[PDB]
Amino acid sequence: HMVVAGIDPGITHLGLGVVAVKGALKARLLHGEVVKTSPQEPAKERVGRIHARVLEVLHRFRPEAVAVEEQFFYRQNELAYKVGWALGAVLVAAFEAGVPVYAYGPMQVKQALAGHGHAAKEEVALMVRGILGLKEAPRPSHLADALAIALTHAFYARMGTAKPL
Amino acid sequence: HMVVAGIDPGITHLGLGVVAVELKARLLHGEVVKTSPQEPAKERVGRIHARVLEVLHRFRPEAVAVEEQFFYRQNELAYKVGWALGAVLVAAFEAGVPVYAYGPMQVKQALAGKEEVALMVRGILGLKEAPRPSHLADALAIALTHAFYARMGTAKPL
DNA sequence: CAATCGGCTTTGACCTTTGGTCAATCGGCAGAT
DNA sequence: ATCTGCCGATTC
DNA sequence: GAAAGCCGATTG
Ligand SMILES: [Cl-]
Ligand code: NA
Repeated sequence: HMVVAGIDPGITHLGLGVVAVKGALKARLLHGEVVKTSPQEPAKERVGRIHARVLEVLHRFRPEAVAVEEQFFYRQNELAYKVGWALGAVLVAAFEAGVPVYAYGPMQVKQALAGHGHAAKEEVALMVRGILGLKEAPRPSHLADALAIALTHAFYARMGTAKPL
Repeated sequence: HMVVAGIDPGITHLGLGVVAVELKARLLHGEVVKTSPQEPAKERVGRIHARVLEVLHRFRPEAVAVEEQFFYRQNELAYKVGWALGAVLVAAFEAGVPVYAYGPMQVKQALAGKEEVALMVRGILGLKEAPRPSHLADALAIALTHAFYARMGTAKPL
């Protein structure tokens, strides 16, 4: 039985999910959340709330690990910058919590969750509803990913191949 | 007396300087924060946030000004600079100081018609030698660049 | 309010009836004072 | 220790 | 040659 938080990082919508797992991938959704900020706030405050929110959730659920998604490529560099900001407030927060951080990328999730190298966006989210025993598929997109990441971290942790940051 | 913190953001060397102002001004504190890839990323960003926060509590500045490049020939770079930036803003948020951002264009041309500016800061403050490392002179350019535009009401908040 | 949508994907200086080129970023590592 | 240097830039 | 996320503006 282990508690993983999963984060799909981004400055506009930040996916936040806590789950709980030992035999096959069977886990139970503890918390789900999407942090939203608008380009109307001073950046200090957009990333200021991101940090507060993750801290509350890390204190409340005392997980064993944070897992974040890491995109292998951003089309323009101001995207990578700002997604970078939000990972910063996350990193600071996991440091204040002493929770250790692991990052996986968009193909390690596919390889773990659907068992295939290239699953469909529909092919993973179904594998998530199953690992979680959930009525409907979880929404929005960014929260679906966040839960996928948390489960992908648990998959590779069961094989002792986890990727710290 | 306008006291203004300047930052050259970066995950490996992060320039941090504080400056008070009366058409010129004096130096209050300087340091480069250093962190190494042998550290867990949570600890590198950790220290950067811890250390910026302390400076802001001490000197209670009226503005943090950070530099902001627009070119990065690779994404992995702009990503990690963002980490270190993010740690800053989290701290600026806690400290409650407003953040302002200037690009190298409005720093070069806010002070000198390349190295022509990096020497001017030795003057606009008053120093035997120009400052080292590079990253600290950058940090100090920025704090001045802000206070300059702060007097022309074209301060650009982030 | 809260969600859905489509467009955008570095910027600037220089010279080269005319749109061409070119350069800047910084993080990891290795080796020396 | 603290600095100076050169090299390399997305993955399937 | 594909890959994603930010922003600004539009609805119900
Ligand atoms: Cl979303
Ligand atoms: Na601000």
